[PDB]
Amino acid sequence: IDRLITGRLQSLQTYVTQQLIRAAEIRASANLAATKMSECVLGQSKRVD
Amino acid sequence: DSTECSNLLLQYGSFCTQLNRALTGIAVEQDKNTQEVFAQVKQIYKTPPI
Repeated sequence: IDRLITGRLQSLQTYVTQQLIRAAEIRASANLAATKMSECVLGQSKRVD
Repeated sequence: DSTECSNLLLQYGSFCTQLNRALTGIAVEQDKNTQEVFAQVKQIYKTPPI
């Protein structure tokens, strides 16, 4: 049983670590979308492209 | 390239597949980074002779 506990516990730490890295990528995109909405919708940006 | 080891490594299931898939995503992204920086121009503009 201690092999199954070890494998499933290592599998679950693998999933949570992958989701932590994937969440940081999505947060970096949500900060860009909040910036785009503030400058482009609520204003008129002169920042090229 | 041992046979006997590979038949044990199979019993750990999807670990090896998702490592190859992770490094593949890292490798593909390096071309995207290079495209976004340099390929901002539609046509190859060329300087006059004078």
